[PDB]
Amino acid sequence: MDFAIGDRVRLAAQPPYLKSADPLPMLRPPDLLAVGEQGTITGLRPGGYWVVLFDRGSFLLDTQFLSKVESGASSSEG
Repeated sequence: MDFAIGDRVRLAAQPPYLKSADPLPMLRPPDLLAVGEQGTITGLRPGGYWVVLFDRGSFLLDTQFLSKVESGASSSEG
């Protein structure tokens, strides 16, 4: 390993509604990630949510797709 997570977050088709309800204040800012794809995920294990830490910083998200590999193959390269 290296990042210690076993689950890396990345892009995978624009998110439907990202936010699950009303967690973080980031619902739809004038400048979202759109570049912070590659990131680390450390959710569920501790509680039952999902956290993606990328260049941009770190925001809440769901197992959907955007910023959360999971699918094991959700990308189109550069």
